[PDB]
Amino acid sequence: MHVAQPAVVLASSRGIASFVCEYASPGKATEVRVTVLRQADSQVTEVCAATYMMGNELTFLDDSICTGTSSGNQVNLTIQGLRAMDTGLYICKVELMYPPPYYLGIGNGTQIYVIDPEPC
Amino acid sequence: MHVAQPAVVLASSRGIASFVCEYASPGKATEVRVTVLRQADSQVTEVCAATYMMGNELTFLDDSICTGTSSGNQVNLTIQGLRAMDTGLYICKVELMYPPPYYLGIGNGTQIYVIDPEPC
Amino acid sequence: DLIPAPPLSKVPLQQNFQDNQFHGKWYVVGLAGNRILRDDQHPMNMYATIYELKEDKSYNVTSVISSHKKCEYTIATFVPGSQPGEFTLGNIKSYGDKTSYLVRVVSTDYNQYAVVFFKLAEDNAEFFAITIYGRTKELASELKENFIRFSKSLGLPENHIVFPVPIDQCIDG
Amino acid sequence: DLIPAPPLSKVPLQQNFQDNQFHGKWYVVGLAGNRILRDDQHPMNMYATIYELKEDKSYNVTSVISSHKKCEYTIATFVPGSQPGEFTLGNIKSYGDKTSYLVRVVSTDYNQYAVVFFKLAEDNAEFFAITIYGRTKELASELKENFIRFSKSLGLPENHIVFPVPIDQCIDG
Repeated sequence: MHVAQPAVVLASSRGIASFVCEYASPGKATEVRVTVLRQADSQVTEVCAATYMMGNELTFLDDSICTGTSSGNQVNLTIQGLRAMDTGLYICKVELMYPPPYYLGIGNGTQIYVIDPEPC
Repeated sequence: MHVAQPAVVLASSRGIASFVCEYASPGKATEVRVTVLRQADSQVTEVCAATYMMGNELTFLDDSICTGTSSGNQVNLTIQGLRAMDTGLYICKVELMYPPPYYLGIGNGTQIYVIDPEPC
Repeated sequence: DLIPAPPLSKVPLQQNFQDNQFHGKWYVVGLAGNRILRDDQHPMNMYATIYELKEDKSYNVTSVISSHKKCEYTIATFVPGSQPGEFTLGNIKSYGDKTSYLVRVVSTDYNQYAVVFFKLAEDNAEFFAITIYGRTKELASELKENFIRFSKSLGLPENHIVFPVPIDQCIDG
Repeated sequence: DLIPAPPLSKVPLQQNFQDNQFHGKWYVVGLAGNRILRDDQHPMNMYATIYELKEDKSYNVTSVISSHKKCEYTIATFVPGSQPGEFTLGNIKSYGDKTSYLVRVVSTDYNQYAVVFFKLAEDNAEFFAITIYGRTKELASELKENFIRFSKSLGLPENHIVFPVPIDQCIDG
């Protein structure tokens, strides 16, 4: 499944980035899970994940840096709390979890460059 | 002639970017000219140019935003005075101007992202 | 613009399906569907699905997947349909009169391979898929070739068919 | 790691070179050298070189190039060497005893093509090149094939040979 996302996004001065990850039409019954993975210096870590039905606001873990909504064949994401050290490639993994058959798609990732604000 | 330069550089808070454009050994007698071209929204403009002999400090036009030095097979450049609106792809064109035969090389460019500092 | 589900008359049903021989782990050797898309830049890892038989004749269906620094298990229930070899979702009633789900075992020899058809129908869309399972991570070339022909016979171009890459992580547990 | 300049014995000299027939514009159809590198992602635009004869037998050498939003002209002086068809730089003496520059017309029929050899020798390095000029922007395939063979005979692999792309901007003025 093709997963599309912007190649580059510059985090705001407040450490926030907003982008869209588009994929195949999920339908209304299919349970979808989006997982954001951060790749940096050849290392991969899971940033956040949410399981949802098309058309709903996403529910990420509490104190999570991710928020978003699901509309049509895409998830509209916002990642906040970013710092220069968090610069990296943010990859969207979208899985069709239920009902069978299990299937998924992975994007090429959105490179997010983060610059820390000046002490004033 | 292969011209190498960093794919991405983030301008400092002071609007400055420093990178290297490497090319074939020019020798001591060959007169070399480096021209920095800015490509943005499919438009190309000349940012600065300097003609030099290997091993010398470069002399760009007065009030120019470029400064640098030539050492071995490369030019060490610094572009200052950058603003968000100046974000773009900065391409190095290196020409062997004298003596014949005329020859040149062009790099894939260095994408410079510029973020304007906060009003404090 | 999604390829429409083929008429069920084109999807065979394994004759005299034996539920007490179909249980166990099945590796996903091939997968095709109107939402499946082959991309050599993003090869799909193989996963397995375990069919655990319940007293009421339905199956607990557990898919074992290799995730980020961990193994995961999904769960679903296949409830016997009108004919042996056909099933529907255990919670299908919670979706509404406009939603239907059909599982049809197309062909299987129980100890080598199995071809299964899935169809999720909703008010304004239909999503279907075909999978070929193996008791092992690999299947004879001919079996896979027939799967491709069968997929095409259902209106699926070759790029809507993927063959998951065998892995050793989590799917053998 | 630069390919060394070949011995001059391998570089022919046009016999009985006629300077009063070699003047004029010559298009750069082919260019090879130990610093030349073919890159299909960065094709080189064709440029022209005009040889203007001076009273003292030297040539003013003007190369016409198509630059960013403008046309440019470079200037050089080729002073007659020891043999007709050979030249050196007009300001060669300002470089030092360790620096030498040789231009040798290898072969030409004055009205179709010309093959010229260039060699810049310095204390610790040598840069040489071969160019095939055309009175027109295109040359017969055989002429270009011989140029390639000649280039290789001088120790240059095929990727050190480029054939500039013909253009209409500035080089016909």
